Amino acid sequence: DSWWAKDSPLETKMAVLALLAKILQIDSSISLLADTKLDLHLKGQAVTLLPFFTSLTGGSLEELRRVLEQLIVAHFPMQSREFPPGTPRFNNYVDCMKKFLDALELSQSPMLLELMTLESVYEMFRKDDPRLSFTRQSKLNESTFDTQITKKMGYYKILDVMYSRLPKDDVHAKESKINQVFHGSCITEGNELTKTLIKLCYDAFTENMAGENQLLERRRLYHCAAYNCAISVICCVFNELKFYQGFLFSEKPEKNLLIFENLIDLKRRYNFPVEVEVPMERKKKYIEIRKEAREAANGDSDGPSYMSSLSYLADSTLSEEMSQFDFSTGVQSYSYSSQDPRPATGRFRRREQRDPTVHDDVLELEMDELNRHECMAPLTALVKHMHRSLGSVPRDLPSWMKFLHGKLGNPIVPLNIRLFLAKLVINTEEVFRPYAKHWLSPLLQLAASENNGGEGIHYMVVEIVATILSWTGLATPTGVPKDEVLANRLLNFLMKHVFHPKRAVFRHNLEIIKTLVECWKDCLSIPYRLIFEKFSGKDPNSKDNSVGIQLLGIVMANDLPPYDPQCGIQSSEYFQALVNNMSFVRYKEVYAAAAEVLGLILRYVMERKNILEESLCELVAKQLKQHQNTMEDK
Amino acid sequence: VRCSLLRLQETLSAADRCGAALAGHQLIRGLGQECVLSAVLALQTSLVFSRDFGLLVFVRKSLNSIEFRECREEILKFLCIFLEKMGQKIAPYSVEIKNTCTSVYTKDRALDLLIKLLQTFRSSRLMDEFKIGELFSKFYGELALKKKIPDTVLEKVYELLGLLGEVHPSEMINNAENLFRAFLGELKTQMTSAVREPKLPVLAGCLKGLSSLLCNFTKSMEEDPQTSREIFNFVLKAIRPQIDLKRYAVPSAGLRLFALHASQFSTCLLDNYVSLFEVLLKWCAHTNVELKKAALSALESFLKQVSNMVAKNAEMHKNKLQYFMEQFYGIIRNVDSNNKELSIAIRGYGLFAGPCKVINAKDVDFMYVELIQRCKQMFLTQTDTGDDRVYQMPSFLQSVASVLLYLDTVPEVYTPVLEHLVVMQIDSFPQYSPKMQLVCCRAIVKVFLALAAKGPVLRNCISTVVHQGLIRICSKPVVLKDYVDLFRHLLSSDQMADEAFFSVNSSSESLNHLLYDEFVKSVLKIVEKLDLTLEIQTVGEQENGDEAPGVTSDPAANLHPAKPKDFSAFINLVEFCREILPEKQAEFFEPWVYSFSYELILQSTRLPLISGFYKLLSITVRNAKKIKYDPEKYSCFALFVKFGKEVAVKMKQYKDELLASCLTFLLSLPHNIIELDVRAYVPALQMAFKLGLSYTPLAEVGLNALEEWSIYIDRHVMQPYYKDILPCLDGYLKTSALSISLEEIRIRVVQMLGSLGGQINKNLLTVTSSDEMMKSYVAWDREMKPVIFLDVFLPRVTELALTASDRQTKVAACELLHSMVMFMLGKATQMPEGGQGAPPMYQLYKRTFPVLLRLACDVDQVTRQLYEPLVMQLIHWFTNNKKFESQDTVALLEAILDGIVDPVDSTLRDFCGRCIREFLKWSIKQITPQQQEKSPVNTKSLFKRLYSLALHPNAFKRLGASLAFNNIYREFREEESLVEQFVFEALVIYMESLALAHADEKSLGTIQQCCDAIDHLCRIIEKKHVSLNKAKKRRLPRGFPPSASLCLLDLVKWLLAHCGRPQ
Repeated sequence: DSWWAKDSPLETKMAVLALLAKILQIDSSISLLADTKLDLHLKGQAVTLLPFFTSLTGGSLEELRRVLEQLIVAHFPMQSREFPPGTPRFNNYVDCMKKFLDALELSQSPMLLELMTLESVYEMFRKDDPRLSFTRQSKLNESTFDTQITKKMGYYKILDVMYSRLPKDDVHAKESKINQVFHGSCITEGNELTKTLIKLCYDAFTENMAGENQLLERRRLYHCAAYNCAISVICCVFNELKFYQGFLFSEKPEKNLLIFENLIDLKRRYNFPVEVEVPMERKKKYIEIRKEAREAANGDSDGPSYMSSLSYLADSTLSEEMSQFDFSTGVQSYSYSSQDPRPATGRFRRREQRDPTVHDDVLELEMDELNRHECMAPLTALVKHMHRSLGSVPRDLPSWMKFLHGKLGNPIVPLNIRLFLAKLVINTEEVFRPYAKHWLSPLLQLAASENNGGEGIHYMVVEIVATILSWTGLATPTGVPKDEVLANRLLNFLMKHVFHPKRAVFRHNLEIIKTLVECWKDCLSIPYRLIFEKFSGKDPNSKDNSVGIQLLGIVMANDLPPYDPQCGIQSSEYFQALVNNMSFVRYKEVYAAAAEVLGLILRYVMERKNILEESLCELVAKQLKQHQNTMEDK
Repeated sequence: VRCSLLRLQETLSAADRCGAALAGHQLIRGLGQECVLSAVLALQTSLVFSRDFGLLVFVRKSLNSIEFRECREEILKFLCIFLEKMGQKIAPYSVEIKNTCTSVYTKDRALDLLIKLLQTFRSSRLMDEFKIGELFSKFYGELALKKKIPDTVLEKVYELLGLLGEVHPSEMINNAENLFRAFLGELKTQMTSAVREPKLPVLAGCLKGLSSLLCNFTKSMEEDPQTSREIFNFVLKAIRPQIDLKRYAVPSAGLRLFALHASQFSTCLLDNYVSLFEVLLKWCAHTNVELKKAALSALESFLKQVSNMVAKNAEMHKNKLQYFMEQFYGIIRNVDSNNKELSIAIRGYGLFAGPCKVINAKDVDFMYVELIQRCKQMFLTQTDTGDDRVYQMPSFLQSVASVLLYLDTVPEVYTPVLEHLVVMQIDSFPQYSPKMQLVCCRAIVKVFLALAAKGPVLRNCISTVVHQGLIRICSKPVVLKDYVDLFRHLLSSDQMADEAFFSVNSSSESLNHLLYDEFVKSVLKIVEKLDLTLEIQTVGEQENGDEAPGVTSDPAANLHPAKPKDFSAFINLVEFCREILPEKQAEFFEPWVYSFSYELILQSTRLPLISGFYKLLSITVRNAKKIKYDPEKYSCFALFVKFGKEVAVKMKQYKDELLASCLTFLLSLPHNIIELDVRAYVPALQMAFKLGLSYTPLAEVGLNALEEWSIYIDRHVMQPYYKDILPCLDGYLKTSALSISLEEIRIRVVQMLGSLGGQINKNLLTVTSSDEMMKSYVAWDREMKPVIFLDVFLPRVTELALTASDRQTKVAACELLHSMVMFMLGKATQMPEGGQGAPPMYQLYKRTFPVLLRLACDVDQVTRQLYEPLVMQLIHWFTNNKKFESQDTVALLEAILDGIVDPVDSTLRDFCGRCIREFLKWSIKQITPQQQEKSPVNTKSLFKRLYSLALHPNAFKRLGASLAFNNIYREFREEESLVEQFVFEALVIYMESLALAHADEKSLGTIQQCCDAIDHLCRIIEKKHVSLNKAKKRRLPRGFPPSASLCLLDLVKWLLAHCGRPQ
C-alpha cells in the first residue's frame, strides 16, 4: 500500500518528460518496434494503478488518454492484444472512442458470414507480467477474431454500460458461433456488477436502443434475442418498470395504416414491451400489480382479451405470429395476480383458433411443437397454478378440461401436445372424460395424413396410449359402449401399418404392440381372424418370410390364448396355408421360431379341451416325417 | 483338445472333395468367415495351418481350375489378412507357406487368381531378416522373370524384387541387378503409340518397384532426370480418378527415398522448374485423400532436400534462392486474408529449411520478428478452446532454433516471447505418441543450442517457473492428465552436452528456492488451526488440554510432497561426472542443513536422495578420521554427524508412526561415512525397526533397513563392536524371519545369519531371556457346565493385538470379548464369598484395553465406537457403587502415563481423555459427604497420587505425562468450593515443583511447552479471595532466580511481576 502509490505520480511527472521523448517512439509516422513496447508499460502501470487515486484520470493524473489513441490508429496486429485494458468511463471520451472504435471494427470486426473453419501460484504471476497469459491458456483469421471477442468480452460489460452498444452491432446483421460465447459471457455479467443504477442504466440504455430511430428489420429481431438475455437474468429492487411502463402504458393504444413496413415497426416495438413485461413480471408482478390494482387491471383487459381473426392482407404472416407470442404471457401477468382466475375461467369471443392453419398443414412445424414453443409454455405454465387450485367419481366430473376438448374440425393437432404435458398431472381420477375422449380421436391421427410415418408423431400417440393403458377407468368405459370403430379402426390400423419393421432394424415394433393388446383384452378380437387373414406367409424364395414370422406368434400366446388356433381357422382355413410355408425354409436362422411357436401353440391347446385340434397334430408329425431328407443335420 | 478347426475341416473338405458343384462355394465362404473371426487365435492359427498344408493343398490343387480357384480366391484373401493379423513365431510355418504359394502360382500357369497370388506376396516380407530368406530368394528370382505371354505381370516381378529389398538380402547381389536393367528397358520402350496411358500394372508395379530398391546404386549418368521427369511428373498431374490419389502416394514416397538420387538431377533441372516442384507440393495439400500423411511426408522430406541444396550450393546462384523464399514470404502475408491452416506449416518449417544463405545478401532477421509474432498468435489465442490440441507445435518451433541459431546479432523484447513458447511446449510433451516425443527432444536442444550462444540469463527463469508449473498441475497428483513421468524425458534430453550439465545445476536452484515459498511453513499451523476453530464455551477447554505430542496452504504442503517423489527417480542414477559432489557435497549439505529441522517429513527423505549416491566418499570418511585426530568436505562431515546427532534422538521418539516411517530411513544411511562413531551412540536404529517389519513388504520399507545395515557394517574392519552390537540386534531379527516378496525378505535373511559362522547362536539366546516367555494367568483364578473363564480369555486377547486379515478375524473376536467382560460381572453378582479370584485376576485381566479402541480410531473406526462407550460405561459402575477394587483401573491408566516407554505418541494422550472423565462422574458422585472424611479413598488420595507422579524420579519420563493430565481436567478443577482452597497451596507447589522437575531434563524431550500451558492455567485461579496463602507465595518465588538450572525463573520472573500486582 506504500509502494503502490509512490511510483505512479513520478511515473506521471516523468510521463511528461519521457513520453515527450518517446515522441518519435509513439508516432513513428522507425520506432515501429519500440512503440509496441510502450503499450505494455501503460498496461503494467494501469494494473498497479487500480486502487485509489491513480485509477481516476480526472484530477491529478492529467490526460494520458492522449496516449491510448495513437495506437488504435497506426496498425492492426498485436494491437488486439494491447487493448482490452483502458476502461476510462467518462464523457468527451465518448465522442473519441466511438468515432475511432467504430472506424476500427470496419476493418477488424466483420458482419460477414462465418468465414472460418493461495500459495505457490505466485510464480504463475511473476511469470505473468511479461505479456500474455501463462495460466489462462491451459480458420486462422476466424479463431483470432474469436479471440479478440474474448479480449473484447472478458473484461467487457464491467467497465461501462455504453460499451454495450457496440457488441450489439455484432449480434445483428448475421449469426455466428459467438452466440453461445455471449449467452455464457452476457448472463454472467448482468449479474456480476450487483450494483443498482449501473444496472438500470444498461436497462434505460437498451430501452432507448428500442426508442425511435431508423433501423432495418433484422436489427430488431436479434435485438429481442440479445435483449431477453440482458433482461431475463438480472437482480431486483426495481421501479424502473413502473414509470417507463407508466410511459409504455400510454404506448398501449396503437394503430397502423397499411404500409410495407409501418405495421411491422409499430408492432415490432409493441412485441418488445409486453416481452420485457413478463420476466419483469412473475418475479416482480405480484407486489406491483397488487399495489397498482386498477391500473394494472386495466392493462390486463386492454392488452389480452383480443384474438386476431378475420384479418387479411399481410397482418398474419409475421405479426399474428409474434402477436400470440406475448398474448399468453400477457396472460402470465394475470396468472401472477389470480386467486380464481377469470380469464382462465372460460374463453372470450367466437371464431377460429388463433394458430395458423399452415403450421398444422406443414406437419414439420408441428414437429417443432414437439420441440415446444413460447406459446406452448404458458399453457404448461398454467398447470403450475391450476394444480394449486385443483382441490372418487364426484371429484372427476369437475376440473376445467371439459372447457377445452378436441372438436370435429382439423387443427386438433395443437390440443394434443398440450395434453402431452397435461397427462403429466391430469392422469387417472382427477379427470375421467379426457382420457376416454382422446382415444376416439387418434383414429386416422397424424400418421394417416402421413403415409411414411414419423418418429415424432408415433412415439407420442404411442405413449399417449401408454398412459391410457394401466388406467382402469380409461380402458373399459370406452371398451363396452364405444370401443367400436374406435377400438376396431385402432387395431386394424395398428397391424396395417406395423409393416416394414425390417428396413428399420427395430425390435420396438413388438413390445409396442404386445404391451398394447396385453391389457385391452376386451372388445372383440377382430385382429384374431384378420391377422390370420393377413397370413404374411410369403414363399421363402426371399427374405420376405422373415417379415411374417414374429407377426405370426409373438402376438399370440400371451397370458391367455388369444383367439387360439380355433378362432383363426374358423373364419377361413388360412392356418392350413400357414403350415404350407413353415415347411418351406430358406433363411439360415429364425426359421424354427416358427416351429417353436407351434410347440407352445399345441401345448396350451391340448390343455384346453382340444380334441378337435388332435387330428392336426398328426399332420404336424407327418411334416417332421416329410423332412429328414436333404441331410437332417439342421 | 478337439477344437473347432480339426473337425470343421476334415468334414467340409472330405465332402467338398466329391461334391463342390455350387455346394462348396457357398460353404467355404461361410467357413471362410469363420476362420476370419478371431488362445482362440493362436490354436486356430497353428492347427489350421498344419492342416491347410495337410488337407487343402494337395486336395484343392487337383480337381478343376475353376472349382478350386473360387476356393483359393477367398482362401488367399482371408489367410493373407490373417498373416498380417496373426502374431509372429511362424517361421517354419512360413517356409511351408512359401512352398505353397509357389504351388498356387504353379496352378496359376486367370485374373482373380493372379490378384490373390498378389495377396500371397505382401505377407511374404512379414518377418524376413534371415539367411533362410536368401536361400530361397535366389531361386524365386528366375520365376519372377519370364514375362512370356502378354499379361498384366510387369507389376509382379518389380514387386517381388521389392520384397527382396525389403528383406534386404546381401546374396541377391547378382540376380537383382540384372533384373532392373530390363525393367528400365521395358518402361522406356512403351510410350508413344500403343496406349496413351500405362496400364494398372505398369503404374503401381514398376513404380513401387523402382522405389523400394535403390539402396546401392549411386550417381546419375542421366538415368534419373530422364526417368523421373517423364513419368513421376505425370503421376503428379492427375486429379480425376478415385484410387489415383493413392497412386499419388507411392511416387512421392519414391522421391523421398530418391532424396540422394533426386539431388543429382534436380540440382541440374529444378531451377527453371521452380513452378514444377512447387506446384506439385502445393497441389498435394488439396484433398485429404487417404494420404494426408502422404502430403506431409512427400513435402517435409523433399524440403529437407531443399535445405540440403541451399547449403549444397556456394554463394553463387543465389537468384533462384531469393526468388523462392520470397515466394515463401508471399505465403506468409496472404495467409492473413485467407488462412493456409496447414499450409501454415509449409511456410513455418518453410522458414526452417532455407533460412541462412539469404542473410548474406540482405539482413533478414525480420522473418524472425514476424514468425515469432506469428507463433505468438498460435499460443496467445490458446486462451481459447478453438485450438483443440497442440499439433505440430514443436515443428515450427524446430524452425525457431533453425534460424535463432544462425543470426549473429541479438534481438529485442521478443525474448520473453519464445520463452512462454518453451514452458508450454515443455507442457506439450506428455500428451503425445512415442514417435512424436523424440522429435520434441531435438527441438529443445536447438532452443538451448542457440539461446546458449547469446545470453544464458534466460533458460534459468525457464526452470523455476517450469517446475512450479509442474508441482501444482500435479496437484491432486496421481499418488492414489499429467504427472512427473514426462520429465523422465530430460534424461533422454540430458543424453545428447554443456547445457545438460547446466540443467542439473538448475534443478538445485529450482527447489532450493521453491519450498522457501513459506510453502512448507503454512500447513504447520493448520494442525493447530484445526483444533482452535472447533471452539465453543464447553468444548474449547477440552480441545486445548488433549493434545498429541509432536505433529492451510493445502496447495503447498500438497505441492511439496510431489517434488521429492519427482526428484528421487531422477538424479542419483545419471552419471554425476564428479559434478554432483562439489555442489552436492559440502555446499549442498549446507542448503540441506539450513533448510532442515523445520519439522517437515518429506524433505528429510529428500536429503537421503544424494546420501547414498555420491560415487566416491572414501575421501569423506578417510579424511574425516584425520580431521578428528579438504576443508569443505570436513565442514560438511561436521553437519553430517552434527546433523546426524540431531536426527533420531530428536525425532525417533516424538516420532509418531508416520514421521518415523519417514524418520528412520534417513537414519539408516548416516553410518555409511561416519561408521565407527555411529555404532557406539546410535545402535538402537535397526533395533527400533521392529515396527518397520510387517508394513514394509508392501514397499520394502523399514525392514529393508535391517539388511543393508549389517551387510555394510559387516564390510567394516571394526571387529570389537559386536559385543555392544550383535546381542540386542538379532535378539529380534530372528522373528522377522519365521516366514520384493515377503519370503525373498527371508531369502536374504538366510544369507546373512549364516555368513557369520558361529555368530547366530548369540541371538536366540538373548531372544529368549530379554523377551520374557508367555506370562500366563495363575491358579486358573443346565445340562452342561462351561464356565472355564480363563481358557476362553487369553485367546480373545491374542487376536486383538494383530487385528489383521481384513479384521474379519478381529471383528467377531473383540465383539466376543465384549459380551465376555459383561460375564465377569455375572458371578460377582450373587451373594457368595468364593470366586473372589475375580478381582485380583481381573487386575491382570483389565489390560491396557484402550489401546484397542485407539488404534481402532486410526483404521477400524467402527471398533473404537464399540469401545469408547464401553470404557466410560464402566468407570461409573465401579466408582459409583464399588470401592476396594477400582484401584487397578487407576493402576494401568497411571501406567498409560508409562506408555511413553514406547514413544507411541498417540496412546499417551489417547487415555488422558479418561482421567478427566473418571473424575467427571466423580463430580456428579459428590456422594458420601459425611463419608468423604470418614472413608479415605477420595480426592485426597487422588491428588497425592498425581503430584507425587509429576516429580517421580527426577521427573523420570513419568513426568511430561503429568502435564497433559492436569490440563485435561483443569476445566473442572476450576469449579470447586472451599475445597480448592486448602488444596490450592499444592497448586503452586505443583507450579514450583513442576517447573524444577524438568529444568534439568536438559533434553528437549518436548515437555517445556506443556509446562507453560499450565502456569497461566494457574494464574486465572487468583479471584482475589481473602489471600491468607498470598503472604507466602510471593515470598516463596522471590527467592528462586538462584536455582536457575537454565529455563526456570525465565518464566517464574513473569510470575512475580504479575503476582507483585494484586497485592
